Amino acid sequence: QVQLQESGPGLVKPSETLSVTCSVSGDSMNNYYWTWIRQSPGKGLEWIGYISDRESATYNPSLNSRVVISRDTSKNQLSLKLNSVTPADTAVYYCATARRGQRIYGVVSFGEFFYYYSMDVWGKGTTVTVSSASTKGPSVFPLAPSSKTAALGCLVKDYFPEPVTVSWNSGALTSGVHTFPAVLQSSGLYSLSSVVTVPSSSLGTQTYICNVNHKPSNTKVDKRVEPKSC
Amino acid sequence: TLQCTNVTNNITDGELKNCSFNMTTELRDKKQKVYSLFYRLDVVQINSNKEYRLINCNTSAITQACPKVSFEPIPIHYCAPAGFAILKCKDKKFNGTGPCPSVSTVQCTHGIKPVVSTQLLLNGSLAEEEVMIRSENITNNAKNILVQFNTPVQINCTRPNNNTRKSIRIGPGQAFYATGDIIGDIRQAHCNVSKATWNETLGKVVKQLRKHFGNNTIIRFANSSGGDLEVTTHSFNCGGEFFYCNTSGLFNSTWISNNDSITLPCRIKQIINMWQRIGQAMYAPPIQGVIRCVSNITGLILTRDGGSTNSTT
Amino acid sequence: TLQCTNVTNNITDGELKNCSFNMTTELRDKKQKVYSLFYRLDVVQINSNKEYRLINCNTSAITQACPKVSFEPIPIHYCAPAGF
Amino acid sequence: VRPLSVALGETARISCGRQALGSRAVQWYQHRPGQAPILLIYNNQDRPSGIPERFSGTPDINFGTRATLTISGVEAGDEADYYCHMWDSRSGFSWSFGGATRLTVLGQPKAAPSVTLFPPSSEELQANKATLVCLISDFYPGAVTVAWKADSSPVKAGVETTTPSKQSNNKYAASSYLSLTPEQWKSHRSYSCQVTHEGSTVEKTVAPTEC
Ligand SMILES: *[C@@H]1O[C@H](CO[C@@H]2O[C@@H](C)[C@@H](O)[C@@H](O)[C@@H]2O)[C@@H](O[C@@H]2O[C@H](CO)[C@@H](O[C@@H]3O[C@H](CO[C@H]4O[C@H](CO)[C@@H](O)[C@H](O)[C@@H]4O[C@@H]4O[C@H](CO)[C@@H](O[C@@H]5O[C@H](CO)[C@H](O)[C@H](O)[C@H]5O)[C@H](O)[C@H]4NC(C)=O)[C@@H](O)[C@H](O[C@H]4O[C@H](CO)[C@@H](O[C@@H]5O[C@H](CO)[C@@H](O[C@@H]6O[C@H](CO)[C@H](O)[C@H](O)[C@H]6O)[C@H](O)[C@H]5NC(C)=O)[C@H](O)[C@@H]4O[C@@H]4O[C@H](CO)[C@@H](O)[C@H](O)[C@H]4NC(C)=O)[C@@H]3O)[C@H](O)[C@H]2NC(C)=O)[C@H](O)[C@H]1NC(C)=O
Ligand SMILES: *[C@@H]1O[C@H](CO)[C@@H](O[C@@H]2O[C@H](CO)[C@@H](O[C@@H]3O[C@H](CO[C@H]4O[C@H](CO[C@H]5O[C@H](CO)[C@@H](O)[C@H](O)[C@@H]5O[C@H]5O[C@H](CO)[C@@H](O)[C@H](O)[C@@H]5O)[C@@H](O)[C@H](O[C@H]5O[C@H](CO)[C@@H](O)[C@H](O)[C@@H]5O)[C@@H]4O)[C@@H](O)[C@H](O[C@H]4O[C@H](CO)[C@@H](O)[C@H](O)[C@@H]4O[C@H]4O[C@H](CO)[C@@H](O)[C@H](O)[C@@H]4O[C@H]4O[C@H](CO)[C@@H](O)[C@H](O)[C@@H]4O)[C@@H]3O)[C@H](O)[C@H]2NC(C)=O)[C@H](O)[C@H]1NC(C)=O
Ligand SMILES: *[C@@H]1O[C@H](CO)[C@@H](O[C@@H]2O[C@H](CO)[C@@H](O[C@@H]3O[C@H](CO[C@H]4O[C@H](CO)[C@@H](O)[C@H](O[C@H]5O[C@H](CO)[C@@H](O)[C@H](O)[C@@H]5O)[C@@H]4O)[C@@H](O)[C@H](O[C@H]4O[C@H](CO)[C@@H](O)[C@H](O)[C@@H]4O[C@H]4O[C@H](CO)[C@@H](O)[C@H](O)[C@@H]4O)[C@@H]3O)[C@H](O)[C@H]2NC(C)=O)[C@H](O)[C@H]1NC(C)=O
Ligand SMILES: *[C@@H]1O[C@H](CO)[C@@H](O[C@@H]2O[C@H](CO)[C@@H](O[C@@H]3O[C@H](CO[C@H]4O[C@H](CO)[C@@H](O)[C@H](O)[C@@H]4O)[C@@H](O)[C@H](O[C@H]4O[C@H](CO)[C@@H](O)[C@H](O)[C@@H]4O)[C@@H]3O)[C@H](O)[C@H]2NC(C)=O)[C@H](O)[C@H]1NC(C)=O
Ligand SMILES: *[C@@H]1O[C@H](CO)[C@@H](O[C@@H]2O[C@H](CO)[C@@H](O[C@@H]3O[C@H](CO[C@H]4O[C@H](CO)[C@@H](O)[C@H](O)[C@@H]4O)[C@@H](O)[C@H](O[C@H]4O[C@H](CO)[C@@H](O)[C@H](O)[C@@H]4O)[C@@H]3O)[C@H](O)[C@H]2NC(C)=O)[C@H](O)[C@H]1NC(C)=O
Ligand SMILES: *[C@@H]1O[C@H](CO)[C@@H](O[C@@H]2O[C@H](CO)[C@@H](O[C@@H]3O[C@H](CO[C@H]4O[C@H](CO)[C@@H](O)[C@H](O)[C@@H]4O)[C@@H](O)[C@H](O[C@H]4O[C@H](CO)[C@@H](O)[C@H](O)[C@@H]4O)[C@@H]3O)[C@H](O)[C@H]2NC(C)=O)[C@H](O)[C@H]1NC(C)=O
Ligand SMILES: *[C@@H]1O[C@H](CO)[C@@H](O[C@@H]2O[C@H](CO)[C@@H](O[C@@H]3O[C@H](CO[C@H]4O[C@H](CO)[C@@H](O)[C@H](O)[C@@H]4O)[C@@H](O)[C@H](O[C@H]4O[C@H](CO)[C@@H](O)[C@H](O)[C@@H]4O)[C@@H]3O)[C@H](O)[C@H]2NC(C)=O)[C@H](O)[C@H]1NC(C)=O
Ligand SMILES: *[C@@H]1O[C@H](CO)[C@@H](O[C@@H]2O[C@H](CO)[C@@H](O)[C@H](O)[C@H]2NC(C)=O)[C@H](O)[C@H]1NC(C)=O
Ligand SMILES: *[C@@H]1O[C@H](CO)[C@@H](O[C@@H]2O[C@H](CO)[C@@H](O)[C@H](O)[C@H]2NC(C)=O)[C@H](O)[C@H]1NC(C)=O
Repeated sequence: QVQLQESGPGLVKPSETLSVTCSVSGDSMNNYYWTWIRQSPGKGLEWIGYISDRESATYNPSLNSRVVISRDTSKNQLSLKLNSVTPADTAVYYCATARRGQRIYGVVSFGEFFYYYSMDVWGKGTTVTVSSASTKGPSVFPLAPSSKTAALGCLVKDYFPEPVTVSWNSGALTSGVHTFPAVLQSSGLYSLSSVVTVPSSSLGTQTYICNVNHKPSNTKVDKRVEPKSC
Repeated sequence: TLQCTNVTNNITDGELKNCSFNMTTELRDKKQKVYSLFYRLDVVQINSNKEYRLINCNTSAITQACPKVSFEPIPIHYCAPAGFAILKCKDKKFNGTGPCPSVSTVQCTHGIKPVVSTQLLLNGSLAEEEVMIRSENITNNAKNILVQFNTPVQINCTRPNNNTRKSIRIGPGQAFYATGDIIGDIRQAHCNVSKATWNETLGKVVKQLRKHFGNNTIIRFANSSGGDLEVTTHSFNCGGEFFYCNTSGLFNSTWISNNDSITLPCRIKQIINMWQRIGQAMYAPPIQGVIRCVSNITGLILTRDGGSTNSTT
Repeated sequence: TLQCTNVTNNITDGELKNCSFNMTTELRDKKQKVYSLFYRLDVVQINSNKEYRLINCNTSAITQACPKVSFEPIPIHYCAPAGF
Repeated sequence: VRPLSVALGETARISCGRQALGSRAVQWYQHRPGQAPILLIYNNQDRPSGIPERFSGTPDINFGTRATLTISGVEAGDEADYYCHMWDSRSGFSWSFGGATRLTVLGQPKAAPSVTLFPPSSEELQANKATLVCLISDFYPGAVTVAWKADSSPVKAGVETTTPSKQSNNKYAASSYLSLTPEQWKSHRSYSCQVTHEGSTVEKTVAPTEC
């Protein structure tokens, strides 16, 4: 049950060290090889580097040696730092594992083979944005439902940057959850919305707490939703 | 002058050069920017990227073997005219020197394939009963020692490279066969020998040697001490290409009074001066596709050592 | 390469080409701007006026028959040795 | 990116971006947007566990054959980005996965868009702001033009509409927003969100005077 989980900073100013960690679960760190991967908005996929059991890291040369990678056998925490960041570096970052395939065609004593890596297990893909604009936390308001299966939710207004995660009752309300795309205002400020479905007889008896988290601004909001006073 | 670049491989280093160069055409004024591939033994650099030239060009003129003629050996029976005849010494254990007990006459020898090979003998005649060991003189270590097997040793030699051949027009009538790309994986030529039967034959021999040196003694095998490529390694023509294989792994052994296979790294050359005759060299054209050939190893040519330690080994 | 022009006739058409070309001399460096005439069956054009080349040049080497030897046929009597 | 589109139930086949040079070890992967990537093929033909056998690759028979995936029985859930990671005995270390072939599976049934409208909350109206949100869900295809109406008249002022994006049900979803103030919010009798889908319209209307 080997699991992967990232931890992004959420925002860094250009030309600053960009720290990301991918927490390792379900096994030890010394059985396989490790790797990180990104995707910039509108662009394709991008391989960064890898590091083996004997910990010698190996990078993609297209990075001008601005990348460093470290593990932690005790912590089981795979680290990652990026100095001298640029706005073009805003992207969405994953973590995965590397199996060293060995494709053998001719004779092995002559080394007529090669090593290839396939990516099996994957991370969730946190989001980071290189920007020099000051951070912006989200604004929370509880949308009141209708009095005539109905609908209710919470509003996330003018936060910078992404991401912002919404959970209902601290992860206790799952079925019905529909979150919608965050608009880009002309002010460069995001605005999203999350919604979950419930029966018509649970209003007032059930307490619904949307749990908002904007980690860049360290904004964690446990907001409650109530019906209108009419 | 040849503009040679090393060959396209993912590091892990060339032996083979992708050499561009200007050539002539059938038109006496128009010239020809072309490129070919060559093994490093055919070129030598000449002092930007490095320019080269054929190793012969400075000593010996060079001609391209006709692609129609084959170098394959054919059994030849030598024959005697009227008034002369041939005598075939038939006794089984016969050291080639001295009189012969059983003598018969033929007018023609048997089928004899003129195999041109160094170190190892291939496709040849086998001995009867014990393996016979003949040398004009053994006290003279300088006198080469010739061995005849009773049993053949199989060997499987390949050029594991699917070979393109470009034909280049220098005419009228004159056409040069270059090498295009290798098709696919780049592997190096080699030969295999059953490590078992090999080591089996080493012992059958070494027991035939103590017949000439001690009841109890030590016997060691070493690779060649030095010389040209033809002597230091095993020369032979396999499939048209000319192979040269490192036999250090065959002669790396020691012998006291009482399943898998080896593999031999081989080298291919195209410009050839065989019989060493300066002034004149032959350029063997390339052979298309992957090359493979298999031969009965049937004899050997060996040299001893010197006084050194007296009787130790 | 041969700079060939059609032959000088009053229209009513060449078969024969007035071909200028550079040649070599007995001196290995000095070269020789010359011209000759050829029947069209000996030349082939090669793609300003059209340049040409001998039809053989691309397949077969070419040698000029000695002007002294004659191709004239001579009666030959084939003969048999003793025993035949 | 290289466009491609196959109908439902058909057999699909994807050619690799680059071409083989020497023996090869081909890796194919699939990327759902926002999701994590998924490996499908390693070692030309070897399929990991849990991968549908609808997807067959190209074994190494010594060249000739180009690296290619085969998806029998195309489904609607087969819409994603596709990368062919090539590895061979010659070209060298492969830091890139080649081009992205973004597959779009069409022929799906049309779904009536689920449209719903919300008024400004009491907590937000106490902050001297007003905003109207319109969420569309469960509709195919994702070709929608979201419109607002002040009483019976259209409004282009401060119109923020998100691009319709697929949900996990292979149906698009979009959010629309309207920048306002509490005074213009309480000034009109009723505001409507208009969601026209395929000429048909699913419109929702709210009024400040009704519970
Ligand atoms: C050594 O040896 C070697 C080898 O060789 C080989 O082998 C041999 C043996 C033989 O066989 C031969 O043949 C071969 O080749 C050599 O090397 C090299 O090699 C190579 C290989 O391949 C080659 O190459 C090739 O070629 C061809 C040709 O091409 C050309 O031509 C054509 C026509 O025909 C065209 O089209 C093109 O384009 C080209 O070129 C051109 O040209 C023109 C004219 O000249 C130009 O123009 C110009 O311009 C300028 C400006 O800019 C100015 O103006 C001037 O004046 C003008 O003139 C242009 O430019 C050009 N272009 C360009 C672009 O450049 C061909 O055929 C081929 O190709 C093909 O295929 C491919 C595929 O496969 C494609 O694509 C490709 O891809 C790749 C990948 O995959 C890429 O790569 C990339 O790149 C980038 C950058 O860009 C980066 O780097 C990256 O990383 C990488 O990866 C590439 O690039 C590409 N390419 C191109 C070209 O682009 C192509 O394309 C084609 O195909 C097609 O395409 C299209 C687009 O275009 C598409 O759409 C379609 O689809 C497709 N299709 C298919 C089917 O695929 C090739 O390329 C060569 O050639 C060789 N070389 C030689 C010289 O030969 C060497 O050399 C040797 N060495 C010694 C020393 O010797
Ligand atoms: C002189 O002597 C020389 C020295 O002996 C000699 O050199 C030899 O040259 C030959 C070529 O002529 C070379 O032969 C090649 O060898 C390769 C190795 O083959 C062995 O291993 C493979 C795979 O084994 C891996 O997987 C299993 C399962 O996990 C593991 O148990 C293995 O350990 C190994 O796994 C590794 O990775 C794992 C991670 O997943 C690790 O857990 C693990 O620890 C390992 O690291 C077996 O399949 C082979 O079995 C075959 O042979 C046995 C007996 O040996 C048979 O019983 C059996 O039926 C099989 O035939 C073997 O054990 C091969 O890769 C290679 O064959 C491929 O390459 C050639 C060249 O491109 C292709 O033509 C061919 O089609 C093969 O490609 C297929 O297979 C590979 C491997 O699976 C795939 O990568 C490829 O995509 C393709 O597979 C697809 O199609 C196949 C059908 O086409 C199908 O099988 C696949 O499933 C798939 O669909 C080739 O045989 C040899 O290496 C040289 N060296 C030696 C020492 O022999 C020289 O020739 C001699 N010359 C003369 C003249 O005498
Ligand atoms: C020690 O002895 C052993 C055994 O004596 C030798 O082993 C030999 O190794 C050589 C290479 O070193 C091998 O030679 C090559 O073998 C090819 C295989 O030919 C067979 O298959 C084809 C197709 O199935 C058949 O047509 C052939 O039949 C021919 O021969 C039989 C007799 O066996 C005749 O009855 C037939 O009439 C045919 O003549 C064989 O069964 C063969 O392709 C190849 O010959 C081509 O190549 C040479 C140049 O390399 C050309 O001159 C020649 O014209 C041929 O070219 C044709 O084919 C090639 C493809 O190969 C195409 O590219 C051309 O377009 C063209 O069509 C060559 O003979 C040999 O097989 C093998 N065995 C024997 C018994 O000789 C060891 O070498 C030897 N060791 C040493 C150091 O001498
Ligand atoms: C087959 O043979 C030909 C002819 O010998 C070779 O190609 C020539 O190589 C020479 C040597 O580099 C080239 O000379 C270079 O020429 C440049 C000026 O060229 C201009 O004029 C020519 C016509 O004369 C035009 O074709 C051309 O477009 C230019 O407008 C100079 O820039 C060069 O000198 C400068 O640059 C070099 C670096 O490139 C520096 O090292 C020098 O110090 C200097 O700064 C240079 O002299 C020549 O142009 C080539 N082409 C010809 C003559 O047509 C082939 O390489 C050869 N191929 C083989 C052997 O495989
Ligand atoms: C390589 O070929 C040569 C001949 O071409 C052989 O060499 C012979 O080897 C033996 C042993 O080394 C030598 O024999 C000994 O020579 C002594 C004197 O030699 C003179 O007389 C002989 C005539 O017999 C002349 O040919 C020679 O030129 C000399 O003038 C004799 O005194 C010896 O006899 C006694 O001694 C030995 C042991 O010392 C005993 O075994 C004998 O029974 C006897 O008691 C003896 O004959 C011989 O001289 C060498 N011949 C030549 C011509 O040089 C090699 O044997 C051969 N190598 C192999 C491996 O076969
Ligand atoms: C004919 O056949 C013989 C025998 O096969 C060949 O001799 C070999 O020659 C090579 C070339 O020098 C020798 O290779 C050397 O091997 C070392 C092995 O490296 C790793 O391997 C072992 C275990 O696998 C580890 O213990 C070791 O630490 C390594 O991890 C390398 O150390 C050598 O290269 C390094 O050292 C040299 C300095 O000595 C540096 O200059 C290099 O840059 C490099 O850092 C080296 O490659 C091999 O050992 C020889 N074997 C024998 C038995 O002699 C002949 O070459 C061959 N001849 C022909 C003409 O084909
Ligand atoms: C035997 O061989 C010679 C040498 O190959 C050929 O004669 C040459 O032909 C070329 C091709 O036309 C001539 O090149 C032309 O040269 C002009 C510049 O020449 C100046 O400099 C030279 C010395 O280098 C002086 O002799 C000369 O007086 C000039 O001062 C350019 O004007 C030409 O290019 C321009 O004009 C032509 C049209 O004429 C256009 O098509 C071009 O695009 C361009 O606008 C041209 O390059 C060369 O001068 C000739 N003489 C030499 C090198 O001495 C013979 O034709 C050949 N005879 C055969 C095969 O029968
Ligand atoms: C090869 O064996 C023959 C016999 O088969 C040896 O011949 C003897 O040679 C000597 C001269 O040195 C003669 O005097 C003997 O009469 C020969 N013996 C016989 C039986 O004919 C010969 O010495 C051997 N040579 C080698 C190099 O082994
Ligand atoms: C060299 O190759 C020959 C034939 O190419 C091999 O002989 C065959 O070996 C296979 C197993 O690899 C057997 O199944 C066949 O029956 C054998 N055939 C014959 C005619 O002998 C031989 O073993 C190879 N030798 C080495 C050292 O690799």
